[PDB]
Formats: sequence, structure tokens, C-alpha cells
Amino acid sequence: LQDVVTREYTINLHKRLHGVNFKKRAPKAVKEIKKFATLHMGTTDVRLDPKLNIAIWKRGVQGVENRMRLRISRKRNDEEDAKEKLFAYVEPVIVPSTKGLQTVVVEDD
Amino acid sequence: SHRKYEAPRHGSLGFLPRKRAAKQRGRVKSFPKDVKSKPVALTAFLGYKAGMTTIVRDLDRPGSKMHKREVVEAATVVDTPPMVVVGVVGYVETPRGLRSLTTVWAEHLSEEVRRRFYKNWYKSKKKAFTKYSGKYATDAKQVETELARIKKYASVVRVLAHTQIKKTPLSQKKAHLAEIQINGGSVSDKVDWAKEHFEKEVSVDSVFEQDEMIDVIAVTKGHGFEGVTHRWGTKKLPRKTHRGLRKVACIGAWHPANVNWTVARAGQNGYHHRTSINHKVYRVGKGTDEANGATEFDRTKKTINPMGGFVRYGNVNNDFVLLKGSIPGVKKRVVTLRKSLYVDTSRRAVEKVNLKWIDTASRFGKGRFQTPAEKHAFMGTLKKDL
Amino acid sequence: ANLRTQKRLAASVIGVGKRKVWLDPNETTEIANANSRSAIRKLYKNGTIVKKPETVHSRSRAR
Amino acid sequence: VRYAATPANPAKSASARGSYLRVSFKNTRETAQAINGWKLEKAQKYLDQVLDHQRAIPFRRYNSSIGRTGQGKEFGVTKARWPAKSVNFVKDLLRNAQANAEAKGLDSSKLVISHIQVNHAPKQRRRTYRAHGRINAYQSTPSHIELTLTEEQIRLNSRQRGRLASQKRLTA
RNA sequence: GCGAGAGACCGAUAGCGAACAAGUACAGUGAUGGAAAGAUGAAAAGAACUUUGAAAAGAGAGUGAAAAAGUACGUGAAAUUG
RNA sequence: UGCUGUAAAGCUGGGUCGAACGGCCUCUAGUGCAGAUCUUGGUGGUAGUAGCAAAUAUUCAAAUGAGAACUUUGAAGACUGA
RNA sequence: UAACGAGAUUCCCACUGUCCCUAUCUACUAUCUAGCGAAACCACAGCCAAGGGAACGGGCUUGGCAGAAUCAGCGGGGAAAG
Repeated sequence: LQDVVTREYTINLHKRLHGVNFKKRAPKAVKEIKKFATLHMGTTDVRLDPKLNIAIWKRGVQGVENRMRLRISRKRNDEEDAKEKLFAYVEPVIVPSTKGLQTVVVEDD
Repeated sequence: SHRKYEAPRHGSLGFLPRKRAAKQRGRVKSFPKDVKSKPVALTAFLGYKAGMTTIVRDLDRPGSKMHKREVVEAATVVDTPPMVVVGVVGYVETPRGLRSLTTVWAEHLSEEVRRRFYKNWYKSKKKAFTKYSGKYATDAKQVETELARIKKYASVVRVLAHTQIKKTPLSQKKAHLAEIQINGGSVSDKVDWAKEHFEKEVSVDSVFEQDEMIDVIAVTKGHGFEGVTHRWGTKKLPRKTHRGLRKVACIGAWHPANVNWTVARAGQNGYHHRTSINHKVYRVGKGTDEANGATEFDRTKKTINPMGGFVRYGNVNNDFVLLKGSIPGVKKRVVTLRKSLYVDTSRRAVEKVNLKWIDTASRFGKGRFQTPAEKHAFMGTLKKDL
Repeated sequence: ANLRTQKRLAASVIGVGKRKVWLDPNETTEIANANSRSAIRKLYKNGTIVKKPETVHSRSRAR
Repeated sequence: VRYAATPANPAKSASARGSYLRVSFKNTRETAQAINGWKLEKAQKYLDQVLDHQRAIPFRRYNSSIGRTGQGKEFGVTKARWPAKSVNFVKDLLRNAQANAEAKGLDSSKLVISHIQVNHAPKQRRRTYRAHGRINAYQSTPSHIELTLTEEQIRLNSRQRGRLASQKRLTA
């Protein structure tokens, strides 16, 4: 088990945003992405890249894409008091299509 | 003053209180009366409501316009993997009612029934029935003593049997364990039958025949808190009524200066324990048959499962019971099938049923093919087929 | 760290509305000390304060 | 100042006070009763879990028409809450009294909340505006909080004597 | 009005509306209407200094005959509350 | 803490408190409260309850700060739409 | 009496959930949480039946009965409040 690790995931935001108030779909996709990263990195501390916020909101408040490719990297929190030893950083991955991609471990090189 | 116009009341007073069932498993309130002359046989079984389907059948009812004519009927499928006998209970007649005297368990219990005794199985030492299993130490004389007690004193013998839920598509791992009364023979015969069946499987074929009338015990579909208009079927108030219209306008007279129990109020709806009677067993299918849904007229190599499986259930890969009409409960519900409490000699009950055809189109949409081979024959090659 | 005054000043010096004034987020200490219109002019000339381009309203479809 | 309860041994006790705290009295009373008699370090862990919504404060007296929760089973109740403003003030006074005890030389591992109580403070008056041009009251109900940490013959008749003596003669 | 002396007068919800920056604050377009509000101690000697705290504060300490007198100040009732 | 008196009440033990007060013979009166939708002041239950819902809509980051849904700045998404 | 009428009335066509006979859906509430936090009302209180009674009792008499603490609704009663 390595604490510092980077992986690429696909999140099916379409099924997570089902039935959601139209004026909250992009706001809720922010919360869903934070909840998604905790499920995988085990960290309550999730930080979203501002370029990710641009990707979510690119089509207005309810035009969230059905799938987004995310690069989630677990980093060490040196700040004191941290009260959360690690934290997750989510930033977007540009791919021609978000279909048929599996979870892939990224080698920081 | 009297009502201006007479009308029947809304709803039945025989089904109060309209509260949630205490247990999700329906319990058999009454068992068929015991006849000593009959051979020793079970009286009930546990299955799972898979889903509803359609059949075609030639009606045999002289004097009816549909006599010797095809009728399209709704049917319900009950996935019934064989039950495992694990215990025996003796009941003694007392002036205060039946009283359980002695419970004797089998030496070995499967893990799925031992999970029944745990709220947090993954954090347990799983100590259930370990000392009891040790009580079988090379002589099992304590077990024989208890069985002799049951033979000597008990007047009603019931068997503790559980379902093999691992054979169903449900994600639940706890088995369902229930008491099933044994009928026929003397108490000694019943206890001998129960002992000879410990850890053995009993199938529906040995409990229910085809064309039988059986009863269904189940907890109905829940709807949560519901208003009087839908809970009781009362009349909606006019459109122009202040503060809303889905109400009962008068909930009582001035006297008695109380609200009567017979007045409709909002409350919990559905998820009630219900016994439904006189359901005809159209089919007793076998899990080993690869042509479950094939009949003598539609020889298609076809299982009971529709295309895409049963919606929100999965596939019925076990022995199953095909019943006429609808039964209480939802998909995945555990359903208790009971034998009839009386003898019905009406033509509707003694009828022999021969199925013409069983619908296996997809339940997930307007399905229009009974079989993927039929789909391909009708549509030809697709781009994904190359 | 309260650049409300500077943005109001920069709008008047540049001659556009406050919606078209860009204050460098990395130059907060520099902008915070720009208390006079003279100081705002220097920052405008150096590129610390930038007049954001007007949003385009093309007449191409009208034509 | 005079505290309501004086400690049995003043040398092994430390006290903290808070007056005119603008926190709900009813919420603070319940959170003070939830940790009364606890170990000091035990109560501090509990108060942090209440802020995280992992554990709740049982509302016992001022609980009319509040919600029901499963986190009240720990205390044998159905009505519990997670009052953040009240927990933060109490944690503040627990930290002050713990620092008060450390200056005395007491051991924080042995400290117990022997006495905690909440009293009413004078109200703060505001105004609310009602239909048909009426003014009502919009008061606050502040609290005084104080807490103290602590470390952990027969005479007989003539014939009663006579009966006693004669029975003793029987036993040699 | 000016200046005095008194009383079986009232004693701070009393006595003038006003024992106090009272015909004041405040209300009303206006004519007009019109309050509440006394008392640490002999003396501020009104809490230096240390410590916890972002601070308010607290705990020590100190002043004092008294802090069961700390300006939210003599005594400190009842409702009501811990 | 008790004692005395049928009672109205009187006296006393303990605690608190800090400057005046009682008995007896007479005099005198703005002299005895449970009520008056009493007056003024205060405090409850209700009750941590009703509720804090018109005006399309906010989100990410950085800074500041003890502390940031709400401050500032940037990026974005919006709206008013002469 | 032409024209005119947010005037009153009857009939006809069109139209329709007004209705037979309801059902489903959306937003904001209600619900739960953090913060904030009132008011009306209040003799005491709050289970029924019959009796008698200022002739329609929560209390009285005689019976039925009667088990902590409560949440969401509801509109029979409190001859509820105003």
C-alpha cells in the first residue's frame, strides 16, 4: 500500500445527477466528485482543480457531461495542524471520448 | 340528522389497524387441519416473487362463451429453490393454547442459516450452535432424549426449514427460516420423518402439485404515509375548497365528543401482512429443465426467464411455481405458499390446466421478440454482429 | 486584501466600467498600496491593471 | 466570585467560568448534562465526535417537538441533537479549566468533571415586526456556565441484658 | 416674583411631570403630548503581576474591615431557573 | 430551631447583613389585599416551537484572518436586457 | 329602441378534469439538521359511559378502566381563541 498514488478514473455523473434540480446539477456534480474521491482515496480532504470547475460548468448550470475523466492523486498534507494526513487532488483529463476507458494507475515521471 | 343519501362506507374495518407488518416475512397464521389418515407431508413452502408474465390457455368451462377458446391470463412466477430441514419443534395442547415444548436442531447448519442469528456477522466470532453441535458427541443421546420427549408429549409437530437464498439472484446472504407444520400420520411418524430429513432438501414438487389451489402469505408493497383520498378511496372535495381538497370533510358528529375509530385518517399505506386464497398453480417448473417456458404447443427451447431477465430480479434458474393472477408482495419478496384450508369442489378448482404458450418477451420495454434467435431472424445482421 | 477601493479607482482612470477592470491576483500587495489615482495610472501602464476586452457582439448573423 | 458548588478538596480542583455567553441556555444545559461526571479526556473526545455528527447530545428536558434520531440509543433516548455553538463554548471552558489545573500541578489524565452547571444570564432585547403594525420581542437567552474539574453500640434493658446473660450460660 | 423660617407632611411606583444633562429623551404636520432613570467604599485603595485564551474573559494574585462590596456595585425578597 | 396564643399574631435558635431600633401608657392616620378584562414593574408555560420559502443561480481556487457559504481578487456560470 | 355594458338572466355551438373518477409529474414548503427565534392563549388541568345537577361534566356519584418518555399528521371535543 502506497499513500502517494495517482490514478485516472471515469465517473458516471449521469446516473449520479438523476432527478436533481436543474439549478443544482452543476453544484451537485461538485459535491458528487468530492464524494467520489473519498470513496477511492479514503480522504475527506478533496481539492478540486479550478480547471475542473471550468469543465463542469462549461455548458451552464445543468449541462454536466455524462462522463468525466479525472486524474485523482493522493498527496501528503504537510500543514499543521492538518487533522487529515493525506488529501486528494482532482484535475481534469482531456480525452477525445470518455467511453471505453478503464481505471489506470498513472506513473509520476 | 340522517345522511341525505345512503352510500357504503369506504374501506374495510376487517383490515385494521392499517399498520406496518411486524416482520417482513409473512407468518402462517393457520395451518391446514391435521388428518392422521394422510401420508406425512409438509403444508407450506417459501419462495421469492420473481415477476409477472403472460400465458395462453384453452379454457375448459362448459356453458361459458370462452369454452374451448384461448384466454390470455396474467401469471406470477415464484422462484422456489428447495428448502433445507434443520430443526423440529414439538407443541403441547394446554388450556392456554399451544405451547412449544422442545426444539431439536440438526447437527450441521449451513452458514447462510447461521447468519440469521446475527445482526453483525462480519464482526462476530460466529459462535452460534457450536456447543449445540458438540452435543452430538459420538452418541447424540441428548438429541434422542429430546426427540423422545417430543414423541411422548407433543400434539403438533412443526419443522424448522430455511431457504437456500444463495441460489437466487438476491444480494441478501441471510437465509429465511420458518416453521412449517407437518400433517398426516401420528406424532411418532412426524418426528421420524423430521429426523430422517435433517440437512436434506425438500422441493416444491413434494409439497405442491399442478392445478392445485394454494394460498399466498406475504407483506404487500409499501407506500409510506398516505392521505385519506388514496388510503381509503374517499371522494375528493370540490375544486374551490379552502385549505385543500384531499380530505374527509366531516370526521365526526359533535357527540360522541371524540373521533371514532371508523373514520378515515391519513397514515401508513401498504406493507401490510396479507393472506390471499385460491390461486391456481399453473406450472411447477424444474431448474434442471432447459425448456422451462416450452409447452406442448410451443416447442421453442426456452426458459421461463424473459429477455434481459426479470426486471429488478434477475433470472429464475431454480425450480419455480407459476401461479395464476397476482399475489401480494413485490419483486424479491419472500412469499409463503400454503396448502388450502378447505376442499373446493367447484369447477374452477378441479380444472386441469394445460398451457399453450408463455410470454418471454422483455419486460424492460415494449419487447417484441420471444428469443434472441427470433430477434436476429427478424432483424438480420447488425453492425455490431459484423 | 480589500481591493474594493482600487477597482473603483481603476475604473475611473481607465474609463471603463468596473466589469472591465482586471487586477492581477498575484500583485495584491502592490495593488493594495496603490491608494491614489497617480499610483493606479502606473499600475495600468505596467500591466498590473488591465482593461479587459469588451465581450464581442458579432453582427454577422444580422448581416 | 462564589461558585454554586464548592469543591471538597480545593487543592485537587480547578474551576472555569463563563458569564453572559451569547449561546442558547436550553442547548447549553443539555450539553452540560451530557458530560457531567465524565473523565475530562473522555468528554473532550465525545465533544469532538458531536461536532462531526458521529455522536449526539441527548436532549432530556428541553426537547419538545424536536426530531428523532438513531444516535440517541447510546443514552436510551429517541431525541438527540448536535448543538455546535453550545459544544464550542463548553470545549472552551473545559480547555480553560484544564489549563487552570495544569498550573496547579494536577494530572489531566485523572481529572473528572465533578460539577458543571448553567444558569440564565440577563436577556438581550431586539425587535420583530408583526402583521397589522405590531412589535413583538426577539430576545436572546444567554448563559452563565461554570465547571469544576477534580481528580479521583447497643444499650439493653435490664431484662434484655438478663435474657442475653442466661442464653450465654446455656452455651457453656 | 424676590428672600427667609417651619411642620404629628412624602420618602424614589411616594412627594411637583421632574431628588438625576426634566419640560429632558422621544412622538405628532400641528395645536399639543411627555417618560424612565438615587445609594461600591472611609478612601479608587477601581484589581499591579503571572498564566490559559484570537479576544471577551477565566484561574491565580493583589487592594480592602468586607470582593457574601468589582462600577452588570449597600441589603438583595418572590415569581422563574440551574 | 422551636415556643406561646382559638386566631389576628408575638417571641426565639441558626445563617446572611451593616446602622439604627423596640416594649409599655396615651395620641394620630394617605393604616392590613387574592381578585376590580385593577396600575406599574418583572418572570413563565407555550417553546428551542411557529417560523426565517416572492424577485431564475451559483461554483472552484487564492489571499486575509484565531476563525470564511457570506470579505477581497481571479476563473467561470448567470441575470437586469436601454 | 340601433349602438354600447368587468350590469342581471335563459338557451345553443365550440371547448374543456366542473364531473363520472381519479391518477401522475415539477418547483417552493412542510420533514430532518446548524444558527436564530416569537405570539395568541393560560383558575387548575386534560380518558370514557350513565346519573343527578343552573335541565348537554375534565373534576361530583356509580361503573369501564388505567403503565415512563414521545414524533408526524388531524380537525370530534376543550359549549377552543378573537
